[PDB]
Formats: sequence, C-alpha cells, structure tokens
Amino acid sequence: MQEHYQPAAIEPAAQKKWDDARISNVSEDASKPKYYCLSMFPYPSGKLHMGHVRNYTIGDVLSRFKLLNGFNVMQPMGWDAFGMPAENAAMKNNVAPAAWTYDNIEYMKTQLKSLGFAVDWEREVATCKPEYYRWEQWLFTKLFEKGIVYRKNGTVNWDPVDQTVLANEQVIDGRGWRSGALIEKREIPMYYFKITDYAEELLNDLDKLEHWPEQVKTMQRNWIGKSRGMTVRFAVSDDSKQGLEGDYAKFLQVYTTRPDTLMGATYVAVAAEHPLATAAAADKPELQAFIAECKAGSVAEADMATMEKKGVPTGRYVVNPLNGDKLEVWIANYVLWGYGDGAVMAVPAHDERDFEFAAKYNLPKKQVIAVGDNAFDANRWQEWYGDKENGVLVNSGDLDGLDFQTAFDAVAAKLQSQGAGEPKTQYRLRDWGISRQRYWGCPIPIVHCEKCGNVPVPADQLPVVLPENVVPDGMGSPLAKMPEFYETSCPCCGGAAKRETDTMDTFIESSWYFFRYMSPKFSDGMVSAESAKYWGAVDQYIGGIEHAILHLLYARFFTKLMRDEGLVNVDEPFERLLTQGMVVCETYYKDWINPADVELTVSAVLKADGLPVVISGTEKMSKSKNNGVDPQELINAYGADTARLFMMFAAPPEQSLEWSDSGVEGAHRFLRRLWRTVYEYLKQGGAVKAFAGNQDGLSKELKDLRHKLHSTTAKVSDDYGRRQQFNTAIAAVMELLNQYDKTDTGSEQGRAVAQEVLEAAVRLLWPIVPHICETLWSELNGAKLWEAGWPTVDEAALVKSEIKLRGKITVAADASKADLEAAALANEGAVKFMEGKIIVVPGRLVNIV
Ligand SMILES: CC(C)C[C@H](N)C(=O)O
Ligand SMILES: [Mg+2]
Ligand SMILES: [Zn+2]
Repeated sequence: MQEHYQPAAIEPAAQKKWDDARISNVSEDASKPKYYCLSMFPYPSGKLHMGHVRNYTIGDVLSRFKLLNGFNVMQPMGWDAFGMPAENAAMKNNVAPAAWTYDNIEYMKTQLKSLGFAVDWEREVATCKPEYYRWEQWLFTKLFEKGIVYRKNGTVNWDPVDQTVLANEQVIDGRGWRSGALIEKREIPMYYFKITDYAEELLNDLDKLEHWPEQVKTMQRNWIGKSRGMTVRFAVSDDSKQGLEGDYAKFLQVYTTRPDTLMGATYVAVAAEHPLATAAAADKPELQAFIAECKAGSVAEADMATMEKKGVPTGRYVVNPLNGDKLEVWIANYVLWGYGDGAVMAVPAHDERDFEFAAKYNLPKKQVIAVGDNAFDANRWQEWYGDKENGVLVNSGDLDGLDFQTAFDAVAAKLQSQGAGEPKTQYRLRDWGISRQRYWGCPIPIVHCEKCGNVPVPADQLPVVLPENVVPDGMGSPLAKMPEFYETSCPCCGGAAKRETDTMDTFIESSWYFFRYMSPKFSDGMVSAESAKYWGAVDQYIGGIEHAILHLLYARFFTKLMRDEGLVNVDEPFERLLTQGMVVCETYYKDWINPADVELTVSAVLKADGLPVVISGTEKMSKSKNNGVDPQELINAYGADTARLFMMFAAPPEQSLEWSDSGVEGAHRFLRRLWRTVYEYLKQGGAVKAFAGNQDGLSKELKDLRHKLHSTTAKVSDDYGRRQQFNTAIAAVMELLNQYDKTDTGSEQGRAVAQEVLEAAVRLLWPIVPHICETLWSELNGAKLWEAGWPTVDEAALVKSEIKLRGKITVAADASKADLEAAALANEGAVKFMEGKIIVVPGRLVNIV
C-alpha cells in the first residue's frame, strides 16, 4: 500500500476492475430483485457542467447503495441529442448538427466514465439516431390513426425578417429577437397530441405517487387546472340585439366556478373577438380601437397576470337569470377567445381581479357571501372575500344561508329548470402541439398527397430518416428546401407526394426513453415485452425541478399511451422522485470572467493581466455571467472522488450547492485522511479477521466504539434509503472515525474491532467515493466488496450495559423514570421496611417515604 493518496493512480484501475467485473452491465435476471435508478439524460451540448456531476453522483450513490444490498440495479445513460443547441452551433461553425453532437457525445461519455458512475453503457441510447426515433415515428402513426394525434390549424409567431417561427419567449415586446421586427401571427396546420382526453387520468393518478414530493404533484394539478363549475346563459336585453346574429342575439353564455355568487354579478365581460364586442364596435370607433389594441398583444400566461386589466363599456345589456338585474357588457383584455366561452361574469365583491377592475372603473360590488362576523369594506379587499369554504349566502333572497356546495347545487337547480344553465367540468390544460419548423429533430412521419390527403408512413418504411449532412442557415427550415428529401411517393396510391417537413417537439424523446433503456437494441418495437415485464417502472428518478411540470406530464402521458397500446403495463413511470438543487458560484467582472481564469487572492484580480477585477454576486452557474466551473478542472486537480464527495457533502440534494474552493480542499483532505487511517492501521499489524459475535468481555472502550459503529451503520442506511440526505450520512462516518482515532485499538481484540470499523466505513462510503473505497477495501479484505455487501447492523452492539437504605435493584441504562420507581415498590428489603412521593435518584437511590 502506498503511504500517499494518489487519486490519478487508483481511479482508472478501480474503473477497470468494475468494468472487467461487469457489475453494472445487468440483464433481466430473475435470480435477483430489480432496481431501476434513472437520472435525467443530458443534452450532448459539449461538456459536462457541475449540474450534470451533481445529478449523476446522486443517482450513483443511490444505485451503488442498492447494489450493495444485492439488488439487480440498472442505471442507464444516453443522449437527448435533438434540439436547437446543435442547430445553433451549425450556424456558428458551419458544421452539421449530427457531427457536432456525436463529437460532444464521445467527449461527454469519457467524461462520465471518468467519474466512475456505475452505469450500464451497453444500454446507451442516442435519441438523434434512427434506431431510436424510428419508434416515436411508429407510435405517432399508431396514434394518428386513432385520432389521438391530429392535424389542425394553430397560430404561431412568424418573424418576417428572420423568416422562421419564433417561440413566445423569444419575442420581446411584440417583436422578434435576432431581428426585432413586428411579429406576424399566422395560422398554419400543425400536429397535436390529444392530451386533453387523458386529463382526468393524468390528474387522478397523481394520488398514487405517495413518494413524490407534494409540491411537484401540486404543480402538476395546477397546470392541468381542472375546475367544476357552471355554464350560465344571460338573456341579451331587447334593446341590445342591434347587429347580433343567431344564438348570440339570444344569450351571452359564460363559464364560472362560483355560481354560488351569481346573485352578485354587477357586469359582464367579453373577449375582444366576441360577436357582442364587434356588434357594439360598429358605430363606436373607440371600441374598434380597443379591440385592435387587444388583438395586437401577447398571450403569455406570465404576461397575463402581470398586465394592467383594461376594459371598455359597450352600451349593450344582458339580464341575470336569477335576480333580473340589467348588467352592461364590457369588452375586457383579460377575456381570452378560445378557452370555453368567450366571456365571463364579474362579481367584484368576491373576486380580487373583478374587484380591482370595478374599483378602477367605479363599477358596483354586491356582497353575496358573508364569513361569520367579518366586517366588509367595499373599498378594501380582504382575503375572506373569496372564501369558498367558510361562507354562506347573503343578499341572495331565497338562497340566503346555504354554504358553497349547497348553493352550488341549488343554482344549478334553478338554472336547469329555466334551461339557462348546466354544470360543466373544464381544464386549463390545452392540447400538445408537437410540430417544429426546425431541422435537427425527429421527422414527422406524414406524407401529403393531393389525392389521399395527409397519410402516415407505413410501419415497414420507418424510419423516415433525417439527413445528417445539413448545415442549417437559420433563414428557414432546410427540410422545406431539400427536394431530395420532401419529394416522395404516396404510400396509398403511388403518385407524386411531398413529405411533412416539420420535425417533432424534442420533448417526444424524453417522454419514453426510460422504457427504451429496457431494450435499447430491440428492433421489433419501442420496448420488448420481455424486458418491460422485468423492469416494470423506474423505481427512482433524479432530475432538476425545471422539469417538474411539462417533462413529467409528457412522460406520464406517453406511459399511459404506451400502456393503452399494450407495450407496457404500468400506469405511472416514476415511483420515487428526487429533485436536485441547483449549483451556484460567484461571478466576476460589463465583462464576465470565468473563475478558473481569475486570481482571487480579501480582494481579487485577473489570472493573466493581474489588474483588479470585480468580485460580483453569487448565482446559478450559467453562460450569461460566465461562472460555470468546468468539472474537468476539478477532476484533473483533485480526482473524481473529491468531486463526488464535495457535492454530496456541501449541501443536501434538494438545496442549492455553493461552489467553494475550501470545500473541495476539505473533501480531498478527508479522502487523504481516510487513506492514511487504513495505511497507519495496516502498517502496525496487517489485516486480521474483523471482530464479530458476542462482545461480552470487550473493554468498555471497545464496546462503545462497536456501539458507535453499528449506530453509524443504521444512520447511514437510513440516510441513504429513506431520507436521501447524503451530507449527514458522510458526517456520521466522520464521527465514527473520530471516535476510532480516540480509541486505543492496540490489543488483539482492539485490532479486531478496528478491522470491523474500517471494513464498515469503506463500505459505507463506497456509494459516494467508490474509487478510494474499492482500493482501501482490497487492502483490508480479500473478498469482492460487492459480494460482502452492505454492512449489517449488529443489534447486540446497540444494547448498552445496565446500571433506611432498604436494598438495591438493577434496571436498564435506557430505562424509564417509572421503570426504576416500579422496581423500588417491589424490592424485598423495601416491603420488609414498609409495612404496606418516591424520591428516585437515577444512578443512586430510589427512596420511598
Ligand atoms: C429528461 C430530459 C428532458 C432532460 C434534458 N435532456 C436535460 O438535459 O435537461
Ligand atoms: Mg402503492
Ligand atoms: Zn396518394
């Protein structure tokens, strides 16, 4: 054994031992219980960043822990390789996006192998390869046949200068980004997943996920936005039919989730495109201007709640079918023409938005809900104005006194009798548009034929191959200009036809890749049933909260689609879910300087020029402030184990991790100490059989150390398995070593206990720093570490020794105050001096007066 810790020595050899042993290359082995630990696979955008290293070390700790508990553990990796990164690099460097990701793949793959993650590289996928995306094309056509995917016209943001479609985030103040020209909204045919059909199943199944963090389930429910409310029809007043045609001359229909407050509607509001809006806007020019100002506007959800609510009166009127009030119809910029009806009611007394609107315009407010003896101020919104649970109706005539749900059922009753109303479920969830006017993406398997329409490619012809020898210019979609690509035959009639040229939302790959890992070379379908039956569902998923909504929702949706196709039998893909916290680092600068390029003394200056540089604040490692710390700088300088140890110890996984030079140093020093402990131990005796069995007759000191050992093993087992707090687990192992350091392990029995401590410590840290632990282990013991398995808790080591003057009794050391006092009134010498308060002094006397 060398005296000095050399990570650059032992880390490649350990990996080679693990590789040669093929401990991570696993099959569908019924001779072992399966465990599927999955980390969110990366975009091959170039190199790894500290976020990758944190995410994948967390998954590897969990994987290795289950491995040492004998599970058949699959920890797969692969490349989410479609998207804009490559397309952008293709413009920047005149290289094909394929060639640019593959170069990133083989680099990041050796970068990951370098870190020693216990990963089944035989299960590696790359989503940008035909043998992968052919299967999402296949499912696309299957669902397109059933109408679960359909074609309809949707609006997009067209930049008439950059000449492509822009995302609703890449538009700034109504204009483009790299062009900044006035966006043209254009109606183009597009493909959708009918995810609304699965809304209720996606909502209700969340309850099955007892091991998901509730916030993620909460975020998923709010995005689906189920509501149980009422459709309500308002008779258009006789004087207000001027210009109204058809069923819009008859009634204004709105949706509401507070029909219990229908007696409080003081006006109504219609979208800019509403027939009543435009029928009023004929002879009134200022309404036509308002309608145009609304049309020329963003529709971003974030822009909507942070928007000055604006309305205009119309002079048209409708009648509330409950109390006969005459209510003016306003046009308002918060009403959207597409979400159910194009119009809402407004109850300012019990809806804050309606309250601020009515306070701006001096519109009336009618309190119809009261909450106990709560005073009500018409010029002061308070939280209880919107109480759906602790309210009963007031100023509502024959509806006074009912709670929400009783008044709900009564208003439904009253409205249905008149026919003017019916209950209705609604969801904010829209359908999932998957078409992208982009090159580097899965081609959409549809061929357009003038005779046969939009026909899907037969399963025999799949894949529709994306040509890789392309360098997109950003001035269009190169597929739509490649006749050698889009020109084809019709599969139904054999005549001239053109392929679809849009590609798919790259969320499509990440929506089913966890199943493909079960059989990534299977050629007869998405996933062989043999592997799907064995692996079932992902036992543990690890990723960032940036995917808690859309990616998880799409992954769950694809699971239930794939189930309903009979490809899998699970309903939900991820049982356990762990959200990694982000990694932050200080920034340095008008001109942001990578920290490794900086000499930071109290002060801080450049690394080259040596001139004073500005030490700015601390934030997520990014490119916007050039504070990403390349983990390759970390591995070269301290080894992989120091890197993994630093991030697992710096903070709990869910919490943000602050980069720290002294932190990495400490991690490396602790590994240096762990190395020296074993070396010093073997220098004065060499290996011996670890202590085991009855510990009676061990000295008090060695007994305590065995107590500290097996209590540590229980707490590290708990921190790995249930709490998933790896920082406290590492702390506990440091506490054991500290007590060991203070324990005279010189005797024969002392060396046996010392051997027990060390053999447990290296196995307890192996999930975090396996390179040094694998090395130290084989220097302590000749068996395979993975075959010796996770250390067991010796519960005997946890039982600590037991503790007129009438007599003396023996009680336990962890006894109760009633435990000692109970034996006092049953002692022989006690009853002899008692003849039919009890001052119990723990550790001395228990006198009974
Ligand atoms: C699960 C995937 C959506 C993860 C994604 N490829 C990422 O690197 O963030
Ligand atoms: Mg269950
Ligand atoms: Zn045809």
